[PDB]
Amino acid sequence: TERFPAREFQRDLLDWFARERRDLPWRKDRDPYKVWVSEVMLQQTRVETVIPYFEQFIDRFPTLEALADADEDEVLKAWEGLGYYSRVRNLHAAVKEVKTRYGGKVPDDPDEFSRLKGVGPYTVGAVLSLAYGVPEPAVDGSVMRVLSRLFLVTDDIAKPSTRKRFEQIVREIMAYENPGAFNEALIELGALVCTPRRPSCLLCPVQAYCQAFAEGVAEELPVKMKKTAVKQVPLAVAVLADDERVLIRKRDSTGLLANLWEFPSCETADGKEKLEQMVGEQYGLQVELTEPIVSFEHAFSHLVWQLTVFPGRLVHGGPVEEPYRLAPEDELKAYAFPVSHQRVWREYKEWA
DNA sequence: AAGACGTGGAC
DNA sequence: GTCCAGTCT
Ligand code: SF4
Ligand SMILES: [Ca+2]
Repeated sequence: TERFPAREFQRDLLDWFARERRDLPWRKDRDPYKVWVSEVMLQQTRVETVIPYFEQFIDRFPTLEALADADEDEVLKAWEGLGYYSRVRNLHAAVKEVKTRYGGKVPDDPDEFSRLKGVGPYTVGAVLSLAYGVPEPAVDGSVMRVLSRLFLVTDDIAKPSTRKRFEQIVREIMAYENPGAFNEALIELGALVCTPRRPSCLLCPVQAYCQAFAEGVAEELPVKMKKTAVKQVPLAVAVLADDERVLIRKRDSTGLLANLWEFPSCETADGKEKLEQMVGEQYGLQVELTEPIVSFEHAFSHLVWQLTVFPGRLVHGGPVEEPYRLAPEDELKAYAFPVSHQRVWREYKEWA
């Protein structure tokens, strides 16, 4: 970027930003903890989705120390529905490490902050630039689009060599007087103006510096790979009631939807049979199912569940063995369920 | 490294 | 219906 009028670019970008910057809950102050939380929540999740989750989370866990001391169950429930749930296990671990190793002070050194679980190259830039003024780039998906257009970067943005290129662009053009403002403005541009399709280039404060605008190829950029097809996964789910409460179980601490509660379920096309062999395997449990009541798909980034719900009734001769639990209906909202199984419940509840 | 890892705003 | 808003190791 040797012929790039960085100072004029910065002026124009940061004058636009002060006029148009959205009033968002995590912009109300620059507390390193609250900034960090918002930036974890914001990973692969849109601002408007995050807003109510951030507000509730901080009401519940208002300080790094208050989060570090909380039970893992209450932390997970606070994330219920947001997706990519290891973010919150990682953040939880990271705040405990900050509390013990760093005295409850978020490290302002990039290497030390990035060593915390959950903190990748985007989060280290976003948190340190915003809370501490550190001039680290905060290159997210939208920034990569903006910079690919401004500087006509025609390389696949998934490559490390492209990422290094974007990081180098940002270091050359950044306003070291206000790196947090500069980083937020590039993101904000990508969100309200330089959008994936039909960018509002005529409304764009940096149109004069944009090579893709000049050559007329904004919409061919950035260069990404088409997403491959994802495995579809037949999943039989059983909603069982003893009417004396409903049978649920907690998932594994590892892997998909770890530590979330679910209705008993089995992968397969004889769902009625496969589920009966499973539930009976448990201690003192006897079950008989009903005809299915609904079938629906639930998508993940890497696979797609094809859920088939089966209602049924239970008969326990005593305690229900871990990992299983009996829960009165009234008490289900207390547990953390994936969205797929939240739907399972709503479909079974209206089915009556 | 590749692939695992959730969900829905915005259109 | 399709895109796309990051980190693990
Ligand atoms: S002129 Fe258009 S393509 Fe270039 S930065 Fe602005 S909105 Fe994006
Ligand atoms: Ca890191």
